[PDB]
Amino acid sequence: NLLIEPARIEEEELTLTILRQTGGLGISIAGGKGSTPYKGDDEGIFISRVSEEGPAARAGVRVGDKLLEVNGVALQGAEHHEAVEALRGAGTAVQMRVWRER
Amino acid sequence: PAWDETNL
Repeated sequence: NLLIEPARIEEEELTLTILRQTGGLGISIAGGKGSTPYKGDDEGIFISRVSEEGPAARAGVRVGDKLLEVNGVALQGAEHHEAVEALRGAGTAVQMRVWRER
Repeated sequence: PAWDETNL
């Protein structure tokens, strides 16, 4: 018998909901219009770090996730500081739409 | 420069 490749996700758009704690959301973000791309020539906003046992890890966020939208705010063409401000002022529940590649 | 990083 020879092995068959198992099912395999190549790309994925997700909606995740982070519950903020006193220490914050447990993520770092990188990139943005006007600053140095996180990845190739893509100027979008990216998750650069996830705290191992933090709120975002619990909610399933992963390093490399591209941030598309936060509580109804679209991040297309957002500057780095604009995405930071949207996130610091997102409140208790931070629901985000992300793009995830393998 | 390196890309910017902000902790949240």
